[PDB]
Amino acid sequence: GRTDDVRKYVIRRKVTKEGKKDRFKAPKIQRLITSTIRARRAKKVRVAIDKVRKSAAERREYLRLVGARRRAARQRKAARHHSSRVNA
Amino acid sequence: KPDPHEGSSVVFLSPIFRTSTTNGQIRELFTGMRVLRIRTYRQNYAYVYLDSAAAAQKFVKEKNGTEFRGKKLRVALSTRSLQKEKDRAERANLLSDAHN
Amino acid sequence: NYARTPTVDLTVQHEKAYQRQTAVNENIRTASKKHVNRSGHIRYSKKIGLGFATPKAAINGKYIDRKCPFTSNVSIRGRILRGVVHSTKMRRSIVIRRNYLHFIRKYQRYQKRHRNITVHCSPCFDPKPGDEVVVGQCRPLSKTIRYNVLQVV
Amino acid sequence: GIVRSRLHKRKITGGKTKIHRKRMKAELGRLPANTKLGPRRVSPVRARGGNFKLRGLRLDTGNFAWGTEASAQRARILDVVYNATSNELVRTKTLVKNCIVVVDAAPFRLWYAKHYGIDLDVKKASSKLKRKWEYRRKHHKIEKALADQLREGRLLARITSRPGQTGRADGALLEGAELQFYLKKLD
RNA sequence: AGCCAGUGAUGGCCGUGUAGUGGACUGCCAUGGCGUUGACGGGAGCGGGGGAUUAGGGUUCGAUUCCGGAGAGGGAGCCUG
RNA sequence: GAUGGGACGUCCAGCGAAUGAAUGAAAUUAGAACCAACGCCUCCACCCGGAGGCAGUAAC
RNA sequence: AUGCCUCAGAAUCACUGCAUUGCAGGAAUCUGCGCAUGGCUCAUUACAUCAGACGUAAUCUGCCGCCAAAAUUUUGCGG
Ligand SMILES: [K+]
Ligand SMILES: [K+]
Ligand SMILES: [Mg+2]
Ligand SMILES: [Mg+2]
Ligand SMILES: [Mg+2]
Ligand SMILES: [Mg+2]
Ligand SMILES: [Mg+2]
Ligand SMILES: [Mg+2]
Ligand SMILES: [Mg+2]
Ligand SMILES: [Mg+2]
Ligand SMILES: [Mg+2]
Ligand SMILES: [Mg+2]
Ligand SMILES: [Mg+2]
Ligand SMILES: [Mg+2]
Ligand code: NA
Ligand code: NA
Ligand code: NA
Repeated sequence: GRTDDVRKYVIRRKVTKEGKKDRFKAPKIQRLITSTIRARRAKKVRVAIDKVRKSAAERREYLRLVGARRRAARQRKAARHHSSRVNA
Repeated sequence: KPDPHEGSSVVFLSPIFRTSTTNGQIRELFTGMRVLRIRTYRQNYAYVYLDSAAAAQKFVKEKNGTEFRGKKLRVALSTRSLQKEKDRAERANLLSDAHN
Repeated sequence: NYARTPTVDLTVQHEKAYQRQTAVNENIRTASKKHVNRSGHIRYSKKIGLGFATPKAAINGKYIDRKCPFTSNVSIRGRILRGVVHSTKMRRSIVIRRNYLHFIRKYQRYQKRHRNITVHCSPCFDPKPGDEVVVGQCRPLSKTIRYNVLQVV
Repeated sequence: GIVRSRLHKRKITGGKTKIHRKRMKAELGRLPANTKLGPRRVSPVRARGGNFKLRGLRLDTGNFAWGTEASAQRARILDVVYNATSNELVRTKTLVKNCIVVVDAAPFRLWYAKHYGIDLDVKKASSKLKRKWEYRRKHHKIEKALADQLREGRLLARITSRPGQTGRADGALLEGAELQFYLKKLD
């Protein structure tokens, strides 16, 4: 069933090799999820969402710069027109 | 560089809908203070002039964030001196008289 | 009650398929005079790159010429040549002739040569043999055509 | 196989060109799709540089645009009535670009009722929608030919996509002098 | 000393095919396009940077190291990319 | 009853591809008067209703 | 005469060396990339190829550089 230990149920095969004690061979278990792998998966999403957020910040600063320049140009034009009106 | 806001006696109401509110219901909002002219500006905000500079200070208090037909009624203090508006008005009347 | 009904021209619509410009919609009546000539008709025209002026015939005409430099999607880029009109027999095409002198080094003298080129001519121009024309390079338009007439002098 | 080079052609002088080198894959052509009209069927083709072209075989529906109103609807094609290449294409019912076809007019009738309130369910509408209808109808005018066709149940259109290259049969309704030009031929 | 058009020859119109332009290709229309400033046909030959001979002008060679093209007995077709 | 103002809910609203519509600027002349509604400024201390005019004014 | 393994895709060789249910090296196979380059020759070839000057607004482009990314009702338990 789910959430059950599997690391010791894997069988081991004994190889009787001459000149030494018998070697015991056990396969490497695939798709074993630990806490370090869980943290590794969860870091990708949070890193990605920070990148799109800092790109929105960069866009906002550019828009503010464009708007400020156009505000100054309008203010200069109004001052010229205002001076012309009062000089009449 | 003194703050130009204190001692103003002029208030600013942010969410006021002139198409569904009328001036009578606007004036009711403040009942214990004498009310001067009221202005609305189609961007949903309004300006209210008060008689005494000692007023509008506790009106800014205990009214920011309170409910007024919804919309939470953000309110602050504005320069908008009544005396300078009167001089602008009489200059405009003089200027229009010269033009016509 | 109902919108007015236009009529076919009958002087330019003499083919099996309806002739139209692909850049504008002649059935759209808009409040902006983006593409409108002096007569009020909807007509697309543009300015080609170099110091060449769009003829008034192109702006105020009624032909179609999907191969025209001024009223279509043909773009002028490359090299500019001049020549003399040689023959105007084909439909919307003419042959120009270029005459030049070639230098032979051994004899220190010149000899005469020539070359014939076939180009596309818009209806806004009406060249005759003996005339002088200026042509500009464009994308391949036929088996042998690589140039378009830009100005008749 | 099929090639698209100028090596097999005569020179302008009329002489014959002596061919050296063989045929290159970069200049191949392919057999035409010859799209008919029927239930949908497509065939992928792997083109140069990867990428897939879609061959149209027996298409029967598409998106058709009402240019004057700047809208479009999904409609079913009924038949082919004209072709500027040859009558053989009309006889064999082949869908190509610029073919003149007819469509069922049901989607366009439904859109007109819900946008202008004119039926060629309307009376069950909100008051603010009814007010909006009056504005739209105040300075909008339909034309004779379009209104007659919508009442009848079919209207003419021309194919704008290339069915053999994209596997889609899209088009635009005929209006203006173009409608008159093709009505006179169809007589 | 004339060449090119049934079966594309030169141009036009709507299309198809292509990664894309184009008689590249299907249908229809007109009679055009090239040539004694040597077309069409025939002979020798991979093109160039360069080598040899040097009063100067020239004559002649370049299969071969670098650049470009083509081919893998002949000739045709194609899959994967 | 208002192309009236705010909520509420119910379908769409990512890159790329297909068709249709709009945008992808302007650069050949100077002052006035009425009516529609839109924006502002003055009254009659405000409100009520019932008056009269363009000081200013990127847009929303 | 064209193959390629790093600390970093996949070993239970019934493979080897030390330990004693492990640590290393790892034959073979699957997977990813390359084999359209280099080398050879000069048969064909005169509006062809090539050279000097220009174009692609008529297009395709793996490896390499600088960059971008807010679509999507999934899983477990009790029904
Ligand atoms: K064409
Ligand atoms: K590959
Ligand atoms: Mg030879
Ligand atoms: Mg050589
Ligand atoms: Mg030899
Ligand atoms: Mg040698
Ligand atoms: Mg050798
Ligand atoms: Mg080869
Ligand atoms: Mg041999
Ligand atoms: Mg290793
Ligand atoms: Mg492999
Ligand atoms: Mg090679
Ligand atoms: Mg070169
Ligand atoms: Mg999401
Ligand atoms: Na794993
Ligand atoms: Na030679
Ligand atoms: Na080579």
